[PDB]
Amino acid sequence: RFLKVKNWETEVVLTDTLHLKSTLETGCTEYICMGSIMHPRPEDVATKDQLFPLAKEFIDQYYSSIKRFGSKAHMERLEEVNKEIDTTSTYQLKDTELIYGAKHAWRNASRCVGRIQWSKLQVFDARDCTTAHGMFNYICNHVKYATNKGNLRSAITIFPQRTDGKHDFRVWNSQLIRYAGYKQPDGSTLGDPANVQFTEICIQQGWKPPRGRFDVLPLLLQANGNDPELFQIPPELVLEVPIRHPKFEWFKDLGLKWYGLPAVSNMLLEIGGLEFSACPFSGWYMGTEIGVRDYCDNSRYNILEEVAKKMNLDMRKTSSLWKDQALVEINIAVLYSFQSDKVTIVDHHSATESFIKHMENEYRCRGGCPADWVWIVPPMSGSITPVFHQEMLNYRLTPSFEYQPDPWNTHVWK
Amino acid sequence: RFLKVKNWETEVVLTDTLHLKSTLETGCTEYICMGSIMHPSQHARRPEDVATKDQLFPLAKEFIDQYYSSIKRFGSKAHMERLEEVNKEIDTTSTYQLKDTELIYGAKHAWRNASRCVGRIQWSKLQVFDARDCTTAHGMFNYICNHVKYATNKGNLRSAITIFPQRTDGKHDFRVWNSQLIRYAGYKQPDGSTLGDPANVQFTEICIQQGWKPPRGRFDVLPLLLQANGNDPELFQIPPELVLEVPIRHPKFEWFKDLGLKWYGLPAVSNMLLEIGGLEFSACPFSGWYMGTEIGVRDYCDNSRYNILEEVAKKMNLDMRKTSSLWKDQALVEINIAVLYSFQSDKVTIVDHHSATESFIKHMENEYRCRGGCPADWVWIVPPMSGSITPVFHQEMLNYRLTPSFEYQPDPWNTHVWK
Ligand code: HEM
Ligand code: HEM
Ligand SMILES: Cc1cc(N)nc(COc2cc(CCN3CCCCC3)cc(F)c2F)c1
Ligand SMILES: Cc1cc(N)nc(COc2cc(CCN3CCCCC3)cc(F)c2F)c1
Ligand SMILES: C[C@H](O)[C@H](O)[C@H]1CNc2nc(N)[nH]c(=O)c2N1
Ligand SMILES: C[C@H](O)[C@H](O)[C@H]1CNc2nc(N)[nH]c(=O)c2N1
Ligand SMILES: [Zn+2]
Repeated sequence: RFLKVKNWETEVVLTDTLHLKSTLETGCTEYICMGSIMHPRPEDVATKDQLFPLAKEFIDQYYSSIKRFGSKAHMERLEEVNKEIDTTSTYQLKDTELIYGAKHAWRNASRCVGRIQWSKLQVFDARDCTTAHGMFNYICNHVKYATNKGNLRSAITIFPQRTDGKHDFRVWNSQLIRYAGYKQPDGSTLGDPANVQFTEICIQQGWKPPRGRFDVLPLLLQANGNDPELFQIPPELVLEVPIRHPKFEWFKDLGLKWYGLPAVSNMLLEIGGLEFSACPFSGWYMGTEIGVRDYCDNSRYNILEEVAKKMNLDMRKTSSLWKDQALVEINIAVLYSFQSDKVTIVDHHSATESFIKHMENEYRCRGGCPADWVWIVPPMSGSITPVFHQEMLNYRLTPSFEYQPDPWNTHVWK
Repeated sequence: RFLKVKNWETEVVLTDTLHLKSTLETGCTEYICMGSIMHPSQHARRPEDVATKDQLFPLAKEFIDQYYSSIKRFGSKAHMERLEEVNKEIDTTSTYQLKDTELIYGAKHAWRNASRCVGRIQWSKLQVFDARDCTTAHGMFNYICNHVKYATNKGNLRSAITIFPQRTDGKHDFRVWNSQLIRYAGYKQPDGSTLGDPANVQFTEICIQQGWKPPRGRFDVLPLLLQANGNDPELFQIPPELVLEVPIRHPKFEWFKDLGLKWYGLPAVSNMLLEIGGLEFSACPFSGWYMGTEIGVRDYCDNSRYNILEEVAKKMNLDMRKTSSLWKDQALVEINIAVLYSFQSDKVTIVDHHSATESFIKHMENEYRCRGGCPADWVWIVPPMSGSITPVFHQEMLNYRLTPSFEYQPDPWNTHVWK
């Protein structure tokens, strides 16, 4: 009936009652914890009888949020949803419900350290969209609004929900802005090695690649289950930041840059049992996402050895900590570069601090805050951020952002 | 059914069947995960005090069965007699006694099963000091000193455990009251601040309240507070020649040595409970050698520990106005370089987090290859700095609770009735 979490740095103890409202699996069992597993069918669309309680729980939740639970408006809405689920095997969210649902899917996203901002989310209703060109128009507008000349604003564009599973809208891109990766005959990789497969798909589909190190990939948009189509985002809408270092003159000669807008486009938004297979959302970067993961993962841009060399570090023994030392300067560079170009960014320290403040506030007013310590802790300097010392309960509330199969793994080509 | 773990850096998938042998709850359910909770579960294997026969024997049968299975017996004459020997023993003493071999097996396998330990690749290479004949705090001291001396081994550290007599009724517990054998005092200053190690302030007070004369410095090795057969604990001063200490200097910053910092060489956990076939060894100090990040990240930089980042940052001439300068991160690296360089130049065994995590991946491979799995706690295995540039960050881990094991136990001062 109650669970406690303790910060071992401050001794503060919070009491989680919200986890009683979770209803879906974590992957853990009573005797094995799967807390570090990253991911614990198209005929799988909810039956009528499956949708009824899921819609009821979400509509109940929504009217409780606006302090209208039990109200005549609550009861009629509840009756109105059941009518559509009966007549049409599905139902349609009102705009208020869509906005509440999208905001609460972010709020419920246990892996996201940025949720102190959840209620500040621009929701673009794109459920009238019917074609890939239309999705392109919507996404360009998303990108322009969110980028806001460097003063980033978080935003989500919601395309039509799933119907039979055979007419899904999908952004085939995993993020809206990503650099291409190209494998060379000699086995080396040009660009972002994470996107080699997606770059091949685009190339095959008709895209003519510049074959450079920072080619923004084209959108690959699927509307209504049709074949996906290519669109080049207009380059004046892709805000980019050249990476220089405040102290090392040579750093700019690495020729590094990154894009300013992090925009996840491969995830599924589930509101009231409705599934929105195409719902790109964006915010602004934490420095480590670029500085530690994008640049320093061995499977990614892999510049640690490049950087440590320019730093004249001893790289024969790990215990010199050359990797660690070089990782810090890259992450300084990334933050300095964004900040100098007045492009919104947040360092892992400010971000984790904000999240602790946000978590404590969510325990006060909501009864808890599901959190994935494996994801919340930044990928460098973990214990010197306050979330490291923070105990966290992980559970799945709905509305939620979910993962879904890659479109090419399931699409049936026309 | 049969669970898979993947390593996202290498795409290696391992298949875990060992988890089927798990005994105790993790704290998790299908609906809530507790993987970041430090003490998620109070599920023990036996009740409060001295157990009935139906409580202790099935645990004993299980461990004996496991140990005789381990050595290609099971059902052999020795195994069946051992079952009867243990049964009669519980019948007549409400407990039983481990053979020396079963004791060594159990201590090694508790370390092998320690889901939070990144250093388990050495698990089978553990020196077990049977001290089950001990009877007094003076005895406990003798044993602990021999442990420290053997384990320290003039810098070439060696893994050891020293196993004092098991719990009987709960009144006559043996306990090392120190959480680790070698820790620095912590002193509550008049002006609100803290000198020394702030984590140890309370234990330091117990020691002073027990008659210890504090030198009142920043690196005052604490005395031992040893409790034998439930009696009042007794202070003992570890002879300093036995406490190997490394002065921290830096290979480039010559000003670093002037920070006046040192650490001890021997990490030696002395407050855990070793659990084997229902038997509880409330005093089982175990030691190995440090991962550098334990001293330089956690012991030195945690806000409620030595907290030397501002000092080292200031000396480095760092923008400390905002977080985005990453001044903490820069100092943190230099500090851990200093720790590693000092231990290596004094030829005191130490491992860096790159080497240690690389080894643990190798250990995982081995364990899945021959044991069908390896329980690991990602939250504890991933080092506290530079997580993602180490192999374990990218390695899915299954956590489950295997016996024999080390367990946490209450701090004896919360429980002990003085006399
Ligand atoms: C506004 C600033 C934001 C910041 C600084 C931020 C920060 C982060 C970071 C660092 C991660 C881990 C990313 C990774 O390691 O791949 C993450 C994950 C995530 N964020 Fe946020 N985020 C922000 C906004 C948002 C928004 C606007 C949404 C949705 C409306 C959102 C939903 C999520 C989700 C669902 C995840 C988990 C992804 C997964 O499960 O794989 N975030 N965030
Ligand atoms: C030989 C070198 C060893 C290394 C490098 C090593 C490394 C580590 C580290 C870094 C931790 C986490 C430390 C912390 O943040 O508190 C840990 C935990 C642990 N280790 Fe090992 N260890 C070693 C030896 C041993 C031995 C010999 C044993 C038992 C005989 C052992 C049993 C454990 C246990 C039970 C934990 C969990 C502690 C807790 O829950 O608080 N380790 N180890
Ligand atoms: C809204 C939002 C804000 C933020 N600050 N961050 C995110 C997550 O953003 C990205 C994450 C990645 C890598 C995704 N990662 C790959 C390995 C497997 C796990 C997922 C690439 C990108 F382009 C991203 F924008 C989302
Ligand atoms: C055998 C062994 C080897 C090794 N390499 N490391 C360890 C861990 O030993 C220590 C651990 C701590 C901190 C314990 N921690 C405090 C915060 C709350 C959680 C528990 C302090 C020390 F002095 C230690 F020696 C043990
Ligand atoms: C909240 C969290 O469980 C706590 O701070 C943990 C995190 N991981 C850890 N990992 C190790 N190795 N040692 C620790 O003390 C901790 N502390
Ligand atoms: C296996 C492990 O869960 C995996 O490497 C996780 C660890 N934590 C992470 N945390 C974040 N923020 N992003 C990630 O991609 C990962 N990867
Ligand atoms: Zn779990």
